[PDB]
Amino acid sequence: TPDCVTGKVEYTKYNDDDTFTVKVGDKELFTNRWNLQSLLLSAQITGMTVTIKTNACHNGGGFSEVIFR
Amino acid sequence: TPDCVTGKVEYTKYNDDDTFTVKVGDKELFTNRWNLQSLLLSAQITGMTVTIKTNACHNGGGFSEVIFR
Amino acid sequence: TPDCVTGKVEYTKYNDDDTFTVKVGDKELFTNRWNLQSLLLSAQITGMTVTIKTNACHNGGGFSEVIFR
Amino acid sequence: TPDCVTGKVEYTKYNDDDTFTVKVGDKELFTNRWNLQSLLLSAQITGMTVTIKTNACHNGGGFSEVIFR
Amino acid sequence: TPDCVTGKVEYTKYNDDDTFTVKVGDKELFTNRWNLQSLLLSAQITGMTVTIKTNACHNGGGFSEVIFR
Ligand SMILES: OC[C@H]1O[C@H](O[C@@H]2[C@H](O)[C@@H](O)[C@H](O[C@H]3[C@H](O)[C@@H](O)[C@H](O)O[C@@H]3CO)O[C@@H]2CO)[C@H](O)[C@@H](O)[C@H]1O
Ligand SMILES: OC[C@H]1O[C@H](O[C@@H]2[C@H](O)[C@@H](O)[C@H](O[C@H]3[C@H](O)[C@@H](O)[C@H](O)O[C@@H]3CO)O[C@@H]2CO)[C@H](O)[C@@H](O)[C@H]1O
Ligand SMILES: OC[C@H]1O[C@H](O[C@@H]2[C@H](O)[C@@H](O)[C@H](O[C@H]3[C@H](O)[C@@H](O)[C@H](O)O[C@@H]3CO)O[C@@H]2CO)[C@H](O)[C@@H](O)[C@H]1O
Ligand SMILES: OC[C@H]1O[C@H](O[C@@H]2[C@H](O)[C@@H](O)[C@H](O[C@H]3[C@H](O)[C@@H](O)[C@H](O)O[C@@H]3CO)O[C@@H]2CO)[C@H](O)[C@@H](O)[C@H]1O
Ligand SMILES: OC[C@H]1O[C@H](O[C@@H]2[C@H](O)[C@@H](O)[C@H](O[C@H]3[C@H](O)[C@@H](O)[C@H](O)O[C@@H]3CO)O[C@@H]2CO)[C@H](O)[C@@H](O)[C@H]1O
Ligand SMILES: OC[C@H]1O[C@H](O[C@@H]2[C@H](O)[C@@H](O)[C@H](O[C@H]3[C@H](O)[C@@H](O)[C@H](O)O[C@@H]3CO)O[C@@H]2CO)[C@H](O)[C@@H](O)[C@H]1O
Ligand SMILES: OC[C@H]1O[C@H](O[C@@H]2[C@H](O)[C@@H](O)[C@H](O[C@H]3[C@H](O)[C@@H](O)[C@H](O)O[C@@H]3CO)O[C@@H]2CO)[C@H](O)[C@@H](O)[C@H]1O
Ligand SMILES: OC[C@H]1O[C@H](O[C@@H]2[C@H](O)[C@@H](O)[C@H](O[C@H]3[C@H](O)[C@@H](O)[C@H](O)O[C@@H]3CO)O[C@@H]2CO)[C@H](O)[C@@H](O)[C@H]1O
Ligand SMILES: OC[C@H]1O[C@H](O[C@@H]2[C@H](O)[C@@H](O)[C@H](O)O[C@@H]2CO)[C@H](O)[C@@H](O)[C@H]1O
Ligand SMILES: OC[C@H]1O[C@H](O[C@@H]2[C@H](O)[C@@H](O)[C@H](O)O[C@@H]2CO)[C@H](O)[C@@H](O)[C@H]1O
Ligand SMILES: OC[C@H]1O[C@H](O[C@@H]2[C@H](O)[C@@H](O)[C@H](O)O[C@@H]2CO)[C@H](O)[C@@H](O)[C@H]1O
Ligand SMILES: OC[C@H]1O[C@H](O[C@@H]2[C@H](O)[C@@H](O)[C@H](O)O[C@@H]2CO)[C@H](O)[C@@H](O)[C@H]1O
Ligand SMILES: OC[C@H]1O[C@H](O[C@@H]2[C@H](O)[C@@H](O)[C@H](O)O[C@@H]2CO)[C@H](O)[C@@H](O)[C@H]1O
Ligand SMILES: OC[C@H]1O[C@@H](O)[C@H](O)[C@@H](O)[C@H]1O
Ligand SMILES: OC[C@H]1O[C@@H](O)[C@H](O)[C@@H](O)[C@H]1O
Repeated sequence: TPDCVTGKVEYTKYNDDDTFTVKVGDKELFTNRWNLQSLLLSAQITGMTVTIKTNACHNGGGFSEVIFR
Repeated sequence: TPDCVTGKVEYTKYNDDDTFTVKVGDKELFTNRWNLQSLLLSAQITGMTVTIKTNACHNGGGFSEVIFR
Repeated sequence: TPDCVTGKVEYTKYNDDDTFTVKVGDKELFTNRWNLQSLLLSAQITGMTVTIKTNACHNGGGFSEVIFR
Repeated sequence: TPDCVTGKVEYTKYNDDDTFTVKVGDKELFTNRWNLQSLLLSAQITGMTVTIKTNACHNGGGFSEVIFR
Repeated sequence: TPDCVTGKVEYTKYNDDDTFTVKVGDKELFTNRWNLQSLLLSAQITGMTVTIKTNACHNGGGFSEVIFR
C-alpha cells in the first residue's frame, strides 16, 4: 500500500460512530480498527513519528496501516 | 456537532452504571462509550487540552466526540 | 453515594476470582468492575488522589464509584 | 493464600498458548489470567515491588493473586 | 523454541489484516496475537530489550514467544 503522510500526530478525535480520526501532516484521515485507538494516542503523547499507508490519501480518507518510529 | 467546552480535564469519575463523567471548563458531562475511559484518564494524567463536541452542552449532558490536543 | 476515603493508592491486589482490591487511607476495599483495574493501577503509578464513594465503608467492603483528581 | 515471592520483576515472557510467565525473586511462575499481562508489564517497566501469593510456590507453578506496592 | 533475535525494537507496524509487525535486530517478523500489540509498543516506547523465539527465523516469519527485560 503506498505511503500517504509521515509526521507527528497533531491531534486525534473520537467520533460518534466509534471510529477514530488522526491529523498527520496536512491530511485528516480516520480508521475503524478499535485496536489502533490507544496505539495512536500513545504515539501522540510520546511524540513518535508515524507513516500512514493508504490508497485513499485525501481528507476524510480511511486507513488501517500505520508504521510507528 | 458544535463545540461545547475546551480545557484541561479537571477530574474524571467512574459511575455505578459503568458510564464515565468528566469535568472540563465549567461543565460536568458523561459518556457511555467504554473506549473513551482510558483515553480520557491518559489525557487527564498528561495534561492534554480536550474539546468536547455535543448538543447537550449543560451539566449532566452526554457526549461521544472528543478532540485531543 | 457517600464519600468513604480520599488519599493516594497505597497498594492494589489482583484476586483469585478476578476482582481487584485497593488500599486507600485506612480502608481496604474491592471492586468487581474489570474496567477499573487499569484505571486504578495508572492512578497508583502516577500518584493521583482518589475518592471512593460507597455505602459499605469498612474493610472488605465493595465499591464501584471512584473520582480521580 | 500464602505469600510465595516478593521482589522486582526480573523479566516477563509471552508464551505460545497465551499464558504469561514472570520471574520474581528466585521463582519463575505463570498465570493464565489475560487481565494480568499489561498490569505485570507496567509493574516491570516502572520498577514496582510485587508479592505473588500461590500454593504452587515452585518453578513452573501457576498463580493468580499479585499485590502491587 | 530457539532464540531468533535479541535487541531493542527499531519500529512496529499495524497491518491491514490486524496482525502486527516488529523489527528487532536484522529481522522483520509478525505476530497474529492481539494481546502482544500494546505490550510490544510499550517495550518500544520505554527502550526494553526483547528476545523473540521462533522457528521461522527469517524476514516475514511469524512468532508468538517474546521475553521482555
Ligand atoms: O479504516 C477504514 C478502512 O481503511 C482501509 O481502507 C481504505 C479505504 O477506506 C477503502 O475505501 C479503500 O478501498 C479501495 C481499495 O484499496 C482499492 O484496492 C480499490 O481499488 O478501491 C477501493 C475503494 O476506493 O482502501 C483504503 C486502504 O488502502 C482498510 O483497508 C479497510 O479495511 C478499512 O479498515
Ligand atoms: O453529569 C454528571 C452525572 O453523570 C451521570 O449521570 C448521567 C446523566 O447526567 C443523568 O441525566 C442520568 O440520569 C438517569 C438516571 O441514571 C436513572 O436512574 C433515571 O431513571 O433516569 C435518569 C435520566 O432521566 O444518568 C446518566 C448516567 O447514565 C452520573 O450517573 C451522575 O452521578 C453524575 O455524575
Ligand atoms: O454518551 C451519551 C450519548 O452521547 C451522544 O449524545 C449526546 C446526548 O447524550 C444526546 O441526548 C443528544 O441528543 C440530541 C441529538 O443529537 C440532536 O440531534 C437532537 O436534536 O437533540 C438531542 C437532545 O439534545 O446528542 C448529544 C450529542 O450531540 C451520542 O450521540 C449518543 O450516542 C450517546 O453516546
Ligand atoms: O467493568 C465492566 C464490566 O465488568 C464486569 O464484567 C466483566 C467483563 O467486562 C464482562 O464482559 C464479563 O462477561 C462474561 C460473562 O460474565 C460470562 O457469563 C460469559 O461467559 O463471558 C463474558 C465475557 O467473558 O464478565 C466480567 C465479570 O465477571 C461486570 O460484571 C460488568 O457488569 C461490567 O461492570
Ligand atoms: O463492586 C462491588 C459492588 O460495589 C457497589 O456496591 C457496594 C456494595 O457492594 C453493596 O453491597 C452496597 O449495597 C448497599 C446499597 O447501595 C444500599 O442502598 C443498601 O441500603 O445497603 C446495601 C448494603 O450496604 O452498595 C455499595 C455501593 O454503595 C456497586 O454498586 C455494585 O454494583 C458492585 O459493583
Ligand atoms: O494461573 C494459573 C492458575 O493459578 C492459580 O492456581 C495455582 C495453581 O495453578 C494450582 O494448581 C494450585 O492448586 C492447588 C490448590 O490451590 C490447593 O487448594 C490444592 O490443595 O492443591 C492444588 C495443587 O497444588 O493453586 C495455585 C494457586 O494457589 C489459580 O487459582 C487458577 O485459577 C489458575 O489461574
Ligand atoms: O516455569 C513456568 C512455565 O510456564 C509455562 O508452562 C506452564 C507450566 O509450568 C507447565 O507445567 C504447563 O505444561 C503443560 C501444558 O500446558 C499442557 O498443554 C501439556 O499437555 O502438559 C504440560 C505439563 O502438564 O504449561 C503451563 C503453561 O500453560 C511455560 O510454558 C514455560 O515455558 C514456563 O515459563
Ligand atoms: O503468529 C504466527 C504464529 O507464530 C508461531 O508460529 C511460528 C510460525 O508461524 C510457524 O510457521 C512455525 O512453525 C514451525 C513449527 O513450529 C515447527 O515444529 C516445524 O518444524 O516448522 C514449522 C515451520 O517453520 O512456528 C513459528 C514459531 O516457532 C505460533 O506458534 C503460531 O501459533 C502463530 O502464532
Ligand atoms: O481493531 C479490531 C477490530 O476493530 C473493529 O471491530 C470493533 C470491535 O473490535 C469488535 O469487537 C466489534 O464487533 O466491532 C467493532 C466495530 O464495529 C473492526 O471493525 C474489526 O474488523 C477489527 O479490526
Ligand atoms: O476527515 C476525517 C473525518 O473522519 C470521520 O468521518 C469519516 C468520513 O470522513 C465520513 O465521510 C464517513 O461517513 O464517516 C467516517 C467516520 O466513520 C469523522 O466523523 C469526521 O469528523 C472527520 O474527522
Ligand atoms: O466504546 C465501546 C462501546 O461502548 C458501549 O458499549 C459498552 C461495551 O463496549 C459493550 O461491549 C457492552 O456490551 O455494552 C457497554 C455499554 O452498556 C457502547 O454501547 C458501544 O456503542 C461502544 O461505543
Ligand atoms: O483475565 C481475563 C480472563 O482470562 C482467562 O480467559 C481468557 C480471556 O479473557 C477470555 O475472554 C477467553 O475466552 O479465554 C482466555 C483464555 O482462557 C480466564 O479463563 C478467565 O477466568 C479470566 O480471568
Ligand atoms: O491475543 C490472543 C488471541 O489473539 C488472536 O485472536 C484475536 C482476539 O484476541 C480475539 O478476541 C478475536 O476474537 O479474534 C482475534 C483474531 O482475529 C488469536 O487468533 C487467538 O488465537 C489468541 O491467540
Ligand atoms: O478487602 C477485600 C478483600 O477481598 C477478599 O476477596 C480477599 O481475600 C482479601 O485479601 C481482601 O483483598
Ligand atoms: O516481513 C513481515 C511482513 O508481514 C506481513 O504480514 C505484513 O503484511 C508485511 O507488511 C510485513 O510486515
